[PDB]
Amino acid sequence: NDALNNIINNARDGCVPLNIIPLTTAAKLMVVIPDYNTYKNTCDGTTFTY
Amino acid sequence: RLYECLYRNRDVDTDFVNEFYAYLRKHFSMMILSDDAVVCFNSTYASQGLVASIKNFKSVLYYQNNVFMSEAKCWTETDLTKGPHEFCSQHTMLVKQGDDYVYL
Amino acid sequence: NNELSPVALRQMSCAAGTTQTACTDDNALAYYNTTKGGRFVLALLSDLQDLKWARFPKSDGTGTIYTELEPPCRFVTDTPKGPKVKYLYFIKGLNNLNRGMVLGSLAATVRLQ
Amino acid sequence: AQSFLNRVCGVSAARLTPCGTGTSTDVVYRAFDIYNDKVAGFAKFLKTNCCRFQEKDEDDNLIDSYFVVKRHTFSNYQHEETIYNLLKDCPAVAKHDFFKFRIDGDMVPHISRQRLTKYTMADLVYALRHFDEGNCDTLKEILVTYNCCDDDYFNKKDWYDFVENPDILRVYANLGERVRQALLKTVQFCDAMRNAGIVGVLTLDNQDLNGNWYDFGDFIQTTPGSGVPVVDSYYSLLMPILTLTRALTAESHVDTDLTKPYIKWDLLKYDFTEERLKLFDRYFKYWDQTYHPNCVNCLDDRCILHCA
Ligand SMILES: Nc1nc2c(ncn2[C@@H]2O[C@H](COP(=O)(O)OP(=O)(O)NP(=O)(O)O)[C@@H](O)[C@H]2O)c(=O)[nH]1
Repeated sequence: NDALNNIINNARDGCVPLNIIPLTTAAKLMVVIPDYNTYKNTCDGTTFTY
Repeated sequence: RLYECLYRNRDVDTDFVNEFYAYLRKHFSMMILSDDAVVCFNSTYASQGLVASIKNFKSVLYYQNNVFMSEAKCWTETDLTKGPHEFCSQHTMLVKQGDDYVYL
Repeated sequence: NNELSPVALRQMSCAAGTTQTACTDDNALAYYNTTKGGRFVLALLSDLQDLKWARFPKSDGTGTIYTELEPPCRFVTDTPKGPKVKYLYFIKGLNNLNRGMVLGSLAATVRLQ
Repeated sequence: AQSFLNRVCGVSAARLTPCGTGTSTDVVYRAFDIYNDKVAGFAKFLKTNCCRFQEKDEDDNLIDSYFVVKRHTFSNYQHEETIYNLLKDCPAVAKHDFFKFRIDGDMVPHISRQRLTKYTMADLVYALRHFDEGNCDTLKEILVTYNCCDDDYFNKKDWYDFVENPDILRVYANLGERVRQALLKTVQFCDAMRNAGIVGVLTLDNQDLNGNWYDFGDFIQTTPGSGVPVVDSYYSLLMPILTLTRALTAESHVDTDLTKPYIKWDLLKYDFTEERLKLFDRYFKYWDQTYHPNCVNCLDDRCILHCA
């Protein structure tokens, strides 16, 4: 309830699209990769950004 | 009048719509299931492009459905004593039962 | 050879005004278009400087409908009346093409300066 | 005979080599949108009265820029002179050039349009909306002349498919800028003509691919300030192409320019009921029907479909 309540208050009258709530207020990302060459670009090193 | 009612008028003209629909049922009788169709269309008209033969169908699909209906899955029968080549995955045969001829 | 329009139609006479039932008896130059779904008035042309409302009864008589006119369109016509500063109007709800036939016929077979 | 070429080259670029056969017209095979009291439709007719000249750059190699001079009657000549001299100010008008020339013993009037393109937009719309892989030459010429693809790409079989070879999307996506520029120039022409008091109907077989306009032979004049563009056939025919060549993708950029990063919209914004109105006002200004973005306000089903 911290991040969600913080970000809803930023809206015009508390209405935001659903497709962004897990994009900002989710604490666990899960990435699925088909093959090594595709793994190279995204999940490089031990930490990555997205 | 088709061009008139298409790109000039603004509201529906029931008289012309009924006229065109009667024409369509006169020269383009259809029988429709859920995307599987059979058409008994006039020949001497379609030969000179007054009812769509097959290439108008191909062009319409190409520009309004974003697919390409290749002309290898589209049958065409030049005779009528044998029914449609394939409808609902049932070939049609003309047979003599009882005393008359029926389609099975 | 996309043409504006051939075989157009012509005028009727009806009352107009600036507010509600301002129809004295008849003050306008309505332009008819006798469609098979009823006679369709098209345009207006009055020497009165502005008007807002006009009213032409239907084919039943009991049904008289009030119509709402354009802002002014001003020009002069050279006719047996000599100099004639007229003011032309249409009916709102009118698409561009109807202005097309009305103006095309008026400028093709009538005189203006 | 030969003085005709030098006369056609008025004040610019005498590098012309006629594609016809001298001082006679050439027959071409293009599309039209004709409706005059007898016959309507939208199909491929046969044009006959066009003496076509081609301009070529230095090293004397051909380049896409033509001189389409047309011969017709006398009344059309003076009517076009009046209307063109009225509409000369607008930037979106192909620079006409009039003269009177003799052939055998007749003082035949000429009209000399300048710097046009090979294929007018009607040809693009037709040849893309009436596809037939057995006979598609105009589409290939248009696609290879504008650096979209190269002629070696047309050997990869099933090149026109949308299921297999999905790269045809990117191939078609190279005409978007041209289409958008043409739309903007049409808007400019509509504004200029409405200001200059002219009345007529626009057509797809006038605006060549660059954007220039011509053929004022059907318009008539009125008092300035009360002109009107009849535009229903134009957009109603160009509509299915606008989302196949993706001409609106140039708007998802910070300055309407394909050399800049995408606009970073705020995530929380969801209304978006003003950008749609702005775009519809800038591109489709004269489309004569109310457009309400929020489809809830629509009157009845027909308007719902038209706004969707
Ligand atoms: N610009 C251009 N037009 C070409 C060419 N080949 C054929 N055309 C066609 O030839 C015509 C030239 O323009 P024009 O004749 O003035 O158009 P129009 O609508 O037929 N004139 P009008 O309305 O008076 O009958 C157009 O229809 C155009 O599509 C070409 O190489 N360049």
